[PDB]
Amino acid sequence: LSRLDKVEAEVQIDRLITGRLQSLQTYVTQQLIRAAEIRASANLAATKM
Amino acid sequence: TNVYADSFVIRGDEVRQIAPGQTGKIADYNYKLPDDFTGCVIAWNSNNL
Repeated sequence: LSRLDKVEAEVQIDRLITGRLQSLQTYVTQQLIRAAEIRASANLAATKM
Repeated sequence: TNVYADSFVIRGDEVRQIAPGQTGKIADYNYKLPDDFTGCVIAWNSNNL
């Protein structure tokens, strides 16, 4: 944003937005799967209690 | 919904400045088009007139 004029900057910024959004989708997807694993251990621990 | 016809005379070397995201004496200080411009630019040599 300091180095490029707006209509060129938007092309570079949208690459970062694409890749950073893809990074959050990767994180949240894998955390949702990990949460399901922890849920199973929690249901087991509750049953053993 | 509406149409606006704008007309003016400039140097042949300045015609290249009449586009979205352009810069220069004409684009900067005479006639600036928006980044999301939806119109058409038409120009012809008038050295005869």
